[PDB]
Amino acid sequence: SLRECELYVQKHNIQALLKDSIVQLCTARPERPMAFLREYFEKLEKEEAK
Amino acid sequence: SLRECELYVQKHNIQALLKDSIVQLCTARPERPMAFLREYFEKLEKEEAK
Repeated sequence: SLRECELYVQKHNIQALLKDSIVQLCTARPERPMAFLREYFEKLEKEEAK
Repeated sequence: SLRECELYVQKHNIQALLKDSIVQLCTARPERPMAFLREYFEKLEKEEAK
């Protein structure tokens, strides 16, 4: 029952967020992961305009 | 080369963050996923003190 529900959050929903996520945690040096996610997309959101 | 680097961000690093993440996106109704992550852990962080 919980598997079919996860069919939406595959590589099309949280992927755009997890993509850069691991790219930063790959170094395994999260001085603060609890707050990292907060400032992670907070600043990444205002990435200027192409 | 990128696989060994992902050995750290398995179910022990971003899991605590993805755990409640899917629990909310499971409904597939993210009015704003880009900002959701920001307020997702921002408020979840101050979850009172056990």
